[PDB]
Amino acid sequence: NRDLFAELSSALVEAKQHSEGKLTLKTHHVNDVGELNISPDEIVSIREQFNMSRGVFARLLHTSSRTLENWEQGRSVPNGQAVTLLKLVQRHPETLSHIAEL
Amino acid sequence: RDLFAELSSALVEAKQHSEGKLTLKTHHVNDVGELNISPDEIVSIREQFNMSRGVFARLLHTSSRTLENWEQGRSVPNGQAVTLLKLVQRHPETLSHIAEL
Amino acid sequence: KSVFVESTIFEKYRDEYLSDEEYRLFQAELMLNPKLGDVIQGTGGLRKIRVASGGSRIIYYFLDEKRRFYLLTIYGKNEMSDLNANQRKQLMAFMEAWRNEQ
Amino acid sequence: HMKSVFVESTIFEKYRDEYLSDEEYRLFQAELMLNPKLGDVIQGTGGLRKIRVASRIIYYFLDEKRRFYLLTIYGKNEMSDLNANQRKQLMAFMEAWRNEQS
Repeated sequence: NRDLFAELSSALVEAKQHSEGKLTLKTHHVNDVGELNISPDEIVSIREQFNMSRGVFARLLHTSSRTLENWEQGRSVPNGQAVTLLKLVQRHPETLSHIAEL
Repeated sequence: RDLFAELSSALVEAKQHSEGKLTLKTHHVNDVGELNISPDEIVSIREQFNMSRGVFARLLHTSSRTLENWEQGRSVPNGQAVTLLKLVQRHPETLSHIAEL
Repeated sequence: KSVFVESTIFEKYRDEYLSDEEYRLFQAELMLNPKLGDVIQGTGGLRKIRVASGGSRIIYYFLDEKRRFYLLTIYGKNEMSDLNANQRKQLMAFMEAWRNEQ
Repeated sequence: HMKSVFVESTIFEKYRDEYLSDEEYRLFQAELMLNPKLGDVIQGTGGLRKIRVASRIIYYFLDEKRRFYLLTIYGKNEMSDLNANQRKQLMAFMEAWRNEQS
């Protein structure tokens, strides 16, 4: 009831026509994040919206207060997973509780 | 409502509680401590989402080779790495949140 | 950035093989490695990739210039007819006739 | 794991709900846990500490073995500050603790 060659043929003439701009096909545009970036100001604001000191918040991120402060003043750049967690708790505040009870 | 009366009362209560002659309402609280994860738990996390080292490492914002070094036991991930991994483990939906970030 | 274009055939049969989650995942995988499916010899650039989970699934696609994936058809690991040599020849004929015009 | 224990006086016990919510209070326990010396000593009370957390001000005392006695809690301006007589009394009382812990 279903034949391969016919399908590939139909799909390839379809594809040809879409490349010519003579046809419209359902299309998914996808771009991947190359890298995430976060400013010191953003880190401060994130920490502040939870009403937390550098120490507590840094404990939650399993890093030293000194390190967090270094991110916040720009003397250091947090690593990839760090930025990921920070962005994560920025968008989804629920996750900081998850981290806490982990 | 006077302050000194309350301070005095609270302090003699405290003295007696230290002595053990009195019961007060008390909360035992402990820290988050440290986290650790085995390489096999890592590969199991990746295998449960049925994804390649490449994609997984992309979501974890790291190179495939680094992830391999973790999984093969050749390396230990940093703090935020282990945190993130544990997070994805206990709460799988997180992995989607990270995707749409 | 990359693009996924679906043929009407693929669009029709996609839901019955790939769920939206494993489909999104499939796109991610394919985005990291566009050549992941190996070329079928004599088809003039047609690629075939197997996807696992139960039974596996087979996706036929064609990788175009400017990083756009033409997704032709999709069906089960219980495989349809492996194409007759004549059919492969006709396919490569269409592919070359497409390529020469550029 | 560094464990800390918070002993509520009956005053603090009955008046806690009216001021601080469970969440704010949990946060308070964390903050005070990471920095035991967070509250600044009241002059002349010999080790009595006081902290302002925004539901504003809290009097507490720090014991050995990470034990915190929460004495009382109230708003910014509520009751009058302790005069030097009261301070002398409080310190004199505290010297029993300093002597017992020695």
